[PDB]
Amino acid sequence: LNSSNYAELFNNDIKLFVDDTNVYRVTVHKTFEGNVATKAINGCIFTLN
Amino acid sequence: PPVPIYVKGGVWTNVEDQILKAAVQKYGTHQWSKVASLLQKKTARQSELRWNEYLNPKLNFTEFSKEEDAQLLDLARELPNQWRTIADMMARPAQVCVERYNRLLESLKAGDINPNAETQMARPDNGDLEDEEKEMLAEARARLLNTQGKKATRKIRERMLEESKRIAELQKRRELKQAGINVAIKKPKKKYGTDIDYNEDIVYEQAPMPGIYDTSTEDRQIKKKFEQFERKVNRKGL
Amino acid sequence: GSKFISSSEDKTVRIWENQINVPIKQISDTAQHSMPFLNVHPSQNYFCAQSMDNRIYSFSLKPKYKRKIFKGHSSAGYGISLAFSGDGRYICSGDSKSRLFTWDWNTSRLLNNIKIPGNKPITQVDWHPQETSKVICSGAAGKIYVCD
RNA sequence: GUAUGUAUUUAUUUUAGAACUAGUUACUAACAUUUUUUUUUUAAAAAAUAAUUAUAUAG
Repeated sequence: LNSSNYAELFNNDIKLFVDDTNVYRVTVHKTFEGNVATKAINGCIFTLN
Repeated sequence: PPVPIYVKGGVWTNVEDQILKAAVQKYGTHQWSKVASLLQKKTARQSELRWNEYLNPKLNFTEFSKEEDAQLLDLARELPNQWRTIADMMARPAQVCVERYNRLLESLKAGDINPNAETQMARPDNGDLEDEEKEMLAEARARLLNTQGKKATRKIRERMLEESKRIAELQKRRELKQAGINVAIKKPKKKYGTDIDYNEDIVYEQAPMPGIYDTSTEDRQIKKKFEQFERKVNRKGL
Repeated sequence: GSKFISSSEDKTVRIWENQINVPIKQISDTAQHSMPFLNVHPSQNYFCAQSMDNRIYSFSLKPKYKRKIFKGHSSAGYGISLAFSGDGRYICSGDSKSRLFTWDWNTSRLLNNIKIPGNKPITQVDWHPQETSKVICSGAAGKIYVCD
């Protein structure tokens, strides 16, 4: 799906974009020791037509 | 975020000499990489040269006596330009020997690398400081402070946390005592089957093997005193 | 009305936004101790906590929450409230020995130290915002004392 | 990423201060993917060249 195909998204047939970039997110926090640790937070799977 | 210094031979300032001295006092002579890590813009070998050539108090920086000076002319005659051997024969640093030999036989641009920088005099500093030198002394005090391992530092932390945990555990009991419900103190659990509780018994009680004298009334007097102390701690609370 | 604070037995403080379930700020040190009471000063640039090591530390209410020290009282046993003047220059605390302590917020100097009838200690100390120079202390003794 | 350790009680035992402000350093974090060969002048001139990458690391 390049920029020269670009209008193929707008045919009649149904299709979906899936995206994962916000699925695994974390927050960094200080531990009791020197090093920091990551704890996961909520995410979303971004699918649209 | 600092761009890399690949060649670290520079001019020894005052700051780096003093951090090298207060690093050699703690780290000792034979660890040089751990000394030169403390002061950036210099190398472990150049720290070794700056100690063994200039900053060492055993080294002999005085004026030459007349016997010393004639000894220098004669030794420079016998051993042709072998200046480490000559300086070993005089117990003086070799750069002092070479410059004083030039002074006997007599009677740098900019953008050059000075090879003899470790043997030369220091540069005193401008009045306030530079910013990187503030950072250098801050991290140098931070690294000269610590004398602990990982296990011992974690032990400090665990003792403080167990202390505050006991305080909270007594706080809730005192609140419930005010309410009128007396929760007894739970004991720590045993990590193995014959782990010893130390209020049940005198654990390895050794009797003092009696002698000729008589100790009945003193036994009674001690037993009276201890019973009265326990009652007073029960009522009034120490 | 947006964020809030909690303290816990595990010697840390967290700050949440209203319903996010993510702590945006963890106030945790090595030599810290847990605080059984939090309060926010009326000038709203600081909130302060009564710590277990018989002191009172104070942190910012603005972002980059960071840490004055109010000392001179023994409150390690019980967990004791603290209040503020309705002008914002005085902080008042209780004690395990039935006396309250009033510091000046502007300089952290212990101004006065007033004892209270009743052998039992005093925990809840509350100030009247309208009528100035009026405190009420009370504790395990049971009566409710109106201090000047 | 492991090792390893720590946390998880209910079935009730008798009575000198106040305010405003932003970036610089270190360290840590299994958390995250804008071509090649030159030449020439002091931005412009020349020459050139070819249906698309891994979920894999531990004492």
